Amino acid sequence: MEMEKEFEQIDKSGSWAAIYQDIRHEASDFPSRVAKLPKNKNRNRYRDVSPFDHSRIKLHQEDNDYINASLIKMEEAQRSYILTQGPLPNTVGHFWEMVWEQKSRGVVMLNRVMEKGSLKCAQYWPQKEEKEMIFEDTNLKLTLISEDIKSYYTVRQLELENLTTQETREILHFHYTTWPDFGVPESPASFLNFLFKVRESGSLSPEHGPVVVHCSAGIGRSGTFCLADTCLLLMDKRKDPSSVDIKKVLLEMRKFRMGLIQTADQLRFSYLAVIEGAKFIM
Ligand SMILES: N#Cc1ccc(Cn2cccn2)cc1
Repeated sequence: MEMEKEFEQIDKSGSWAAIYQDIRHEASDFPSRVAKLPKNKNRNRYRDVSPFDHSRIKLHQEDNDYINASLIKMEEAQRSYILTQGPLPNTVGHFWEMVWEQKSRGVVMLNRVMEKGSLKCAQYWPQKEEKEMIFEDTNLKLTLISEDIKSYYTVRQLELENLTTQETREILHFHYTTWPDFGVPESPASFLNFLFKVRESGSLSPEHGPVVVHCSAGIGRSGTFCLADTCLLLMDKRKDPSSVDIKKVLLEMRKFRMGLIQTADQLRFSYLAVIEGAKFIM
């Protein structure tokens, strides 16, 4: 079926939970043996969220190459994304090592450091120009260059230096700051505006490594971001945009990382975002 009318048909029939459970039943199951080794217990935020072995990002280190991060490679859309968990106190150095080694231009953050009165990820970037951060385990230095605070999101320019080679790079930090503590946003308008700002920066383009995107677990909000981007790109590329099937795209992405889209409310919100976004594109 088309999307917008499939949408009204699920709303009128109140079957979002049943649609979402079908997706969960059909989703791929692949091994995640490296993630479950005992030496990696403090590298995982949640015991039930792990990268598959076949698509995990490897650090270029011979001691321990493990990080909770996956490469999502979308062949028809010609887009790649790295989805990862919010960094932990003992993985902030690994996180920036990955950004460096994978040649990423942008980092997309979809959570606040504290939500619901608890810490959802480490404070992994510097907050003042004159107070830079040094990650001694991976030999990197990170400096805040500039910051632009808007009503729904903040963009920061960062300088990452490889202290071993003295090479430097500019990284863009796109921080969506207004996703609610409970539920999903009422309108997709600010989320779509944010996605277009990431796109306009070049961070999603083939002349760079894959964008790094995260929330707390790296599957819920993060899944919504890449599902909406990929669906809109396919609607631009194909002769028949109404052939784009959001459930099929989601199942394809779940071949590369488990659990993408965590609730039926996130699924409905993803439909809403693609539907509204397709009107603005033209
Ligand atoms: N000055 C400067 C500078 C250098 C590099 C980058 C990003 N990049 C990753 C791999 C090659 N380039 C961004 C700014």
